[PDB]
Amino acid sequence: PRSVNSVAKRARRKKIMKQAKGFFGRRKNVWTVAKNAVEKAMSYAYRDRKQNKRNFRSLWIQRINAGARLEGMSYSQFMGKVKANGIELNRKVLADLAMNHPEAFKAILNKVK
Amino acid sequence: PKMKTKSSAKKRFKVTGSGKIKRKHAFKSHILTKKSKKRKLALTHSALVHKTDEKSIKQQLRII
Amino acid sequence: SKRTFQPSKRKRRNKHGFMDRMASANGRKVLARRRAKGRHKLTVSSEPRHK
RNA sequence: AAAUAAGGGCGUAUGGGGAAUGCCUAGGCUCUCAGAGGCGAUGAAGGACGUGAUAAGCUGCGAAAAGCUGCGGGGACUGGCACACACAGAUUGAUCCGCAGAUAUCCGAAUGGGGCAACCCGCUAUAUUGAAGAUAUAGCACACCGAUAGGUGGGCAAACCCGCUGAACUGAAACAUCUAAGUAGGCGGAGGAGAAGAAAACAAAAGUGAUUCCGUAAGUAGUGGCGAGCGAACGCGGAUUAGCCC
RNA sequence: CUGUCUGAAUUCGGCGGGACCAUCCGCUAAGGCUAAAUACUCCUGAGAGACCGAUAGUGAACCAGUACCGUGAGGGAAAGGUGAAAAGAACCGUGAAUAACGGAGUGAAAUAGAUCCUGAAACCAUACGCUUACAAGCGGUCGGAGCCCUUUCGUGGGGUGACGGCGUGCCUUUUGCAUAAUGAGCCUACGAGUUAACGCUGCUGGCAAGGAUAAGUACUUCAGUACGGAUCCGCAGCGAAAGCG
RNA sequence: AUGGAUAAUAAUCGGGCAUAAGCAUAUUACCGAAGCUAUGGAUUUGCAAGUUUGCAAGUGGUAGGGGAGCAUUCUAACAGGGUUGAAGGUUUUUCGUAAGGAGGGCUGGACUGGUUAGAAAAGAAAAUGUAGGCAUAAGUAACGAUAAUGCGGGCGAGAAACCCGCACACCGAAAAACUAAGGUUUCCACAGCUAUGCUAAUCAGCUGUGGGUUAGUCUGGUCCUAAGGCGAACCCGAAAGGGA
RNA sequence: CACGAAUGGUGUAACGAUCUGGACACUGUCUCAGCCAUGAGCUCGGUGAAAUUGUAGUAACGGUGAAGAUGCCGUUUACCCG
RNA sequence: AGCAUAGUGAUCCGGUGGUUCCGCAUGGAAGGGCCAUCGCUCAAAGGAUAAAAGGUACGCCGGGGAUAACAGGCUGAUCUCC
RNA sequence: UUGGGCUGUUCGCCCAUUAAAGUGGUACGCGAGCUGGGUUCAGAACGUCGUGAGACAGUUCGGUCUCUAUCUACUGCGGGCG
Repeated sequence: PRSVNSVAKRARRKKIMKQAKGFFGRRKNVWTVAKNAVEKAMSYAYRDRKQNKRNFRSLWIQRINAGARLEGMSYSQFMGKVKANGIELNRKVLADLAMNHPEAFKAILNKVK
Repeated sequence: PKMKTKSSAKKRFKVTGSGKIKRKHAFKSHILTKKSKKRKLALTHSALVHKTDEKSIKQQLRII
Repeated sequence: SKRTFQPSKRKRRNKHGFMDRMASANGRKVLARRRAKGRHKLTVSSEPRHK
């Protein structure tokens, strides 16, 4: 018998086009331009997930360096004396302390120094 | 329809008892006076189709 | 310039008329083919004359 | 009234545009079972022109023109698509259906001559002013045979079948033998089928007894630039069965 | 079978049994007719479809071999749906207007009003919320204030997003393409490894030194149980063959 | 380290710039990948328990090979849903490794579909692919001989183009009259400005209604014949047919 | 290098929208361009296409690169729209 | 068979010698089969046929930057300069 | 950083001047800027090769150069905002 996939043919592309919502120009309504943009958007989203984990560590390191240079120190020497002291606090918590709790940060610095 | 057997392959290539194909040797036609008797004695007995040609010979003989 | 079709309602009938198709043996097969296909208009003689 | 960035971007809502999708059928496709396989000189197939209370088309019908008659069925509406203003017919039994009849213009094998199909022009008999211009009816082609009054055939149209002719592309990884293929195409005739059909036949030491078709035999024997390829027969099992005339 | 030439005997004769000869076997040419089983559908009556459903199915579901193209042979389209029933909008107003619209009546529906069932996408516009006139590139992604709606009240949801990091579309052909190598204006619909016959491998099933029927036939509630062993494969191979096994 | 010429659009340690932030050796800390590890989860083979779990080794991928599945149309059985609202269209939530499944609101107003098994016209983003619809170029080219127009009245809702009048201009061996070929009603009058007229139009070779073609002498037939055609009889050729 | 006698040899009055060289007259052909008129063009009112088109908010230099960059790297420049 | 490595040509077809191997009803025969052996500068020597040369600026179709002419790129043989 | 004669010429030789009459690159700059004189289209003829169809880095006469500027790049003129 004659089988035509007419309803699901468009129901499949509606779902792929609904996530191209907010795109400039015809990248949001035209099918062959939206499909080429949604796949590239998903390709960009697969990566940048490995980069979000190394772009935040850079910010943490910069904030730790800034908070440690206020006490006449450097990030390299501070991290060396912290790692060779049995502390084991990650850079996220260390930067959160350097930003929000300067008293706790300077206490850690004076204890490891 | 029915697969036709190639006559050139059916006049040669007699099938052996179990799974092999028996054929004759070449070069024993008209210049036999200068070839050694050793070669002419070796090229007299029947030979077997090699395993590299067995598939083609079987496809010609219609035994897939 | 001069085109290829210069009409003449006697040179047309002397070449494509009913009596010109019916005169030949192979020209009589055109009528059979057209009647088998179902052409509402047969040879150009079907065009109405001036009244 | 309000707002205002001249304008642009994004999101929501409401519009125009278009015809997809969903649903449906008026139409198509492949077949099964049982029939039939033709029409035409008493003028075919196919058309032209006409025909309505009203009528542009379609349908039906031919100057007897959406109709006439006979025999059966049928029992209240009917004057086709087609309605509306109307006008008429019809339980005395209309309209309608089945079968059998009548009329059936012109062209067309077209057949009185011709011709540019639907036109023109005639001869002989009769009648009309009969006489010039013209009219109404009938008969006027060809081939054959019938001895003579008269009979037969012209042409058209699906496939099957028969006879006469009959390619090339293609394949051979080129190409000429070969294949394609006695296929496509052309011409003529007949019937529901046609052709074939009753042994100057097979077979082999045993035998069968007309032809046709189905399954094996068999991709076998064989044939072939022994290349591509082509490819039986005997015997066996079934459908049907029928033999006769010079 | 013959286009041309030649050319026999009459039954102790003639022809055939795949060159030819002898023996055996079969038949009796140079005359004719013959139903059934067999092939097809311009048609006819009845009936079906794990057949199509308006770009499908016949070219043609509809004034289709039509409209259009050519001198001609010839080629050849597009075009279905209001509503249950036209009850198809009397009447009034703006308007020059029987152009259109707003009312009024019909309906269950008039955003079912004749472009008439539902009616999407491309495309063209209006209103509202957030941004945008010192800022350079496949226009996205990961972070990120601020401002608008909602709220089971939230390390809840939706919209816009100032600013920062990364990032030279897709397909095909290529050693190698952002390539300035090919291709596409966009959307909707159509569109390309399917079937028959004959075989081979993998899985599964029946029977098992045996396995299986074909054509056909009978019955019947009929395109759907019994019978049918003709025949095919396997069970023994070698040799060109006689042949042996 | 220094001198040993350099190329044509503006240049280079990548730039700022550095006398060390250059070079040579030695040391320490740190940064640094999808590498390794920490946490959670999924999957393929091999080994055991059973009827999913545990351990070990893995899990980039083109040509290509293998295994599990989704949707679509229809069919056979059992079990259903719908005018108290089916299919279809538009938004929203949730579930799955994905193809996809399920639920809610709005339009819509009659069909639809679960489980097991079966079949296939069974899935598009590209073929300078086909048909329909709609954009961009863009309110851009163009509006078709540079013979020419101006004013005043008329109908009219509406006049640069229509009608009338006065002026101007053009052709005039023509852009004048007849008519053949051809067209086949375009001819004339009245209503209309929808489509047609490359603009509007009250106008028209457009639309709808009523009319229009009169032959003894004109052109053809009834008269004749040329080129050529047909052609009884006759002569040829497989047939159709050819010559005459 | 490598003409040659009816694929004819050598001349020839007239002729040629034939090819080639030179002379007179004449001129915007030029030195060297200038001025004027109409149509097109420009603005406005009416009607209104097409070729082309993957999406685009579409810079320059030096370099890299399938060896000649609007889109890549570094620097420089650039208010938005016609 | 030569001190050893080169002195060569598949298949089809046809010829010669040997052979109760078969020989289409039977007995012969024609013919075929088996062994030995002959005929191919098939020299393009794994030989597409027994049998085969050119032009296209009148050309056409299908493809290639797999491959040249112009330009770009790499290197200087040549060139120019020191 | 000149103007002419010859040649399609680049080049080159010559004539008369000048302070000088430079060397080169930019797809041997520039044909959606111009011309088509040369070269590679179809016609014809000569020399030569080929039996022939035809050919020549041999010569001569003639022979259609398409496109309405989207983005950027330039030359000018405006509107909006700050």
